[PDB]
Amino acid sequence: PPGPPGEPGMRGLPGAVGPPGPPGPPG
Amino acid sequence: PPGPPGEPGMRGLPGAVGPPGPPGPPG
Amino acid sequence: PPGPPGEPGMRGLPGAVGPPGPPGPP
Repeated sequence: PPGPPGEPGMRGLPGAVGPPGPPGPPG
Repeated sequence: PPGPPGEPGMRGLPGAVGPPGPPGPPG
Repeated sequence: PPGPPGEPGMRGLPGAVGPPGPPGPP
């Protein structure tokens, strides 16, 4: 008889930090 | 016979929110 | 024998864009 299913895969790597925000409002 | 492949892993965790933007344009 | 491990998940979503900067100078 075939063996049991393999272990579930590894969780993926964490996502990249977001881009910096836009410039602020004018002075 | 080796068993069926394991299930795919979970997608990774989302990235952190990005840093704040630069100061706005001068008056 | 146990089957092969599953494939890894893909990379997580990129983070959201950061907040607006501070108001500009006088």
